[PDB]
Amino acid sequence: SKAPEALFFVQFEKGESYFHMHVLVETTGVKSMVLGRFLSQIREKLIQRIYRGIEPTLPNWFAVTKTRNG
DNA sequence: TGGCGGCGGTTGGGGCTCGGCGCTCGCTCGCTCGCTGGGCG
Repeated sequence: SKAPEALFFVQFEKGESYFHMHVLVETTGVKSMVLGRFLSQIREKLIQRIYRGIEPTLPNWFAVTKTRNG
């Protein structure tokens, strides 16, 4: 985003039977139409670095909450 | 000259019905916004 001075909020919780989080990032420098590409790039960077090639099996392991269900 | 007993209709009420309006889920597709690749040569 080229903007280290930005507000955020993270919260680690426990779902019904799996751990999850609720990260929040400001929209400064990142519009809505570009959020998808940045999220996909961050997802691709996560693998082959933090997990060392291995990928998780839990569906929706890294996405963004959408307005409508679909 | 005399009265005491049952049978077809109801006729609104509980119920099915077809419609309206109202909402709530899948699909979409011109647009956008990057990422990168022969070629410059």
